[PDB]
Amino acid sequence: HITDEQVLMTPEQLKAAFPLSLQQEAQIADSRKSISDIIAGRDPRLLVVCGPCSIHDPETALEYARRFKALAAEVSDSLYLVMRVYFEKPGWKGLINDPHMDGSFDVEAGLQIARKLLLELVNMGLPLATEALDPNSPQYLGDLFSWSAIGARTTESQTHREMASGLSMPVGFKNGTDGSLATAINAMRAAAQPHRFVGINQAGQVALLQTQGNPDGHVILRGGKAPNYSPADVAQCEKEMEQAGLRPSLMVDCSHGNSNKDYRRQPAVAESVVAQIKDGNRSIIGLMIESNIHEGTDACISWEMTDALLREIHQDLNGQ
Amino acid sequence: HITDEQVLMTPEQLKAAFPLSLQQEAQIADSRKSISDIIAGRDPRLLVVCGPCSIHDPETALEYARRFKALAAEVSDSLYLVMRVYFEKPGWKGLINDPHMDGSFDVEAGLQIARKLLLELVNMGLPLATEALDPNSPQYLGDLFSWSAIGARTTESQTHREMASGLSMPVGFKNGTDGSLATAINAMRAAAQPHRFVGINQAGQVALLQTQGNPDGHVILRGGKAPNYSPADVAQCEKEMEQAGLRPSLMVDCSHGNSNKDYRRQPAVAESVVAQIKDGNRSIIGLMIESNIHEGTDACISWEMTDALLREIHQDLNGQ
Repeated sequence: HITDEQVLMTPEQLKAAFPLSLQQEAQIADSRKSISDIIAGRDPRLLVVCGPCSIHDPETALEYARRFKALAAEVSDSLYLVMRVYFEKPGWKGLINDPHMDGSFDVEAGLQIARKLLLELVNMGLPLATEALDPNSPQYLGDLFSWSAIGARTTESQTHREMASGLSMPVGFKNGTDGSLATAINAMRAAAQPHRFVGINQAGQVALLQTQGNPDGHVILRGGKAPNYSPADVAQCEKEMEQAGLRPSLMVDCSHGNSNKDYRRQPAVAESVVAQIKDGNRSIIGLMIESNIHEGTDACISWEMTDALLREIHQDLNGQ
Repeated sequence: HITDEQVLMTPEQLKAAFPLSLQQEAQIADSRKSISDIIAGRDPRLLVVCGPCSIHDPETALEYARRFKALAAEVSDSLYLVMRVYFEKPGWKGLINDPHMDGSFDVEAGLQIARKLLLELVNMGLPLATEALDPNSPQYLGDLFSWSAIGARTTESQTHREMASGLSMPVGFKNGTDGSLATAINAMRAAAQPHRFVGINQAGQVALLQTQGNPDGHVILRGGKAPNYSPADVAQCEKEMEQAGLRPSLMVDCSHGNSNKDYRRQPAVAESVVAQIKDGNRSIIGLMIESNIHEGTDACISWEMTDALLREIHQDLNGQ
């Protein structure tokens, strides 16, 4: 049986408690537009989604964000840095479903703390990236992010392509865990179309939502059974995107698939992408980097390696 | 008559005895580029030249540098911290012309001790600032600094505008002791132009030096008979810079002129500058702060006040 039934704080109440200013909303809109122009090929800068493997402390996230902002101010001519703020990953639930780390599962406090942290990060003038797992979480925090990613077992799910068609931000779809590009391509094509699904409204009520569709989409080359960052795999992805009637636009993830979840191989992947760009590649739009304060249960690279790698990429991409 | 005639150690010999590594030279080049981008308006961070009133002990300088580096790592998102290492000021001569404090005037030992200290400071990853009084001293230590200032009775001197056109670092020109902005503006305009003067070569020989000119210039609002940090004085400086065909780019010195050489008024000047930035000021590029370990024959602020003031500026500049 069900014993207690206590209403959760609605997205309206949450956004009223922790509100965006008009300036911050304009900044988020500008960053969304810039990322979408990068994806579309109208902006020469390379998109770089980089950040912690997962966020489980606001103070660690703020220190990483200060270092990240200081670095972005120095590589802003060639690279466009976006910080991924990943709370819940697909034990402990990750600061939103359990902010007290004691199984209490205080979801109201978790939502408030996450929104406060994201508001502080946006106030620093930092575009944010996320990976939507809960289809209803973009109703609570989606107004704070400038870029979203759709996952492996999440891409083929139709609920998530509908939610992606409902999102307001540029969006990258990851290929299949078996390396299937067709799933990502089809999710990208379907997210560009209007959709009608069952979600929640801003009053926290179950509702029927209608979506125009998301025209700002791209593929995330994540690697499956084998890495797919080589020029041959990139050309095959371009071929499949052209056959599907889409403009070749892909982001290479230096993380889990293309490095076998090993930290030492991420800079090599980034350097291969840079070399491909030097040889005239036109489809590679961005990179994805998992990087925490220290090296080392995901294998995220150290901050010293992140600084060195982004400096090398910035220094090598000058001619273009 | 002249009795003895002993050759001084040349810049080549001094740099060979205390050399920069390639990595440290690249670090100095990166910091010079970052400071110049801040001055030009391409970098959003605020330049902050801060440090001891004058250096007369390597150990004190190293302790201050450790604290300054620790603090810079925490305010790096909004502020760019540059440590002024001032040896000789315009009795005792200041550790270069008299490192033994006994009138022996061992200039070789002074140059070597200064270079060793500056090399240790650079090794800590700290950009250094200086004020060139001797026109030939930049030939011995100039490779170690990222920013230079040109002084009051030094600005109108043509030898120093030539030497500034010869410097490799970003440069700030102080207004006249009578508050004259025209002197600083004209020195800045002239230092941007090539020049041919008499100086010394790396072999310590008198030579004719030709200089491309220094395009990284800005005005230092130092205050004259009255302080000139108020929004009205800032607007007047912007007006005189625009009339001279220059982009308005100025640094506000919280020290001698704008505080009447009183330590208690520096944070108030800094807070006025922050308030001006909040009201939409676009010309103010940085601050200058004289701060030693303890309070109190220049009136430099204590390190506790320096920490508090930089933290307040960092916390107030967040929105931008």
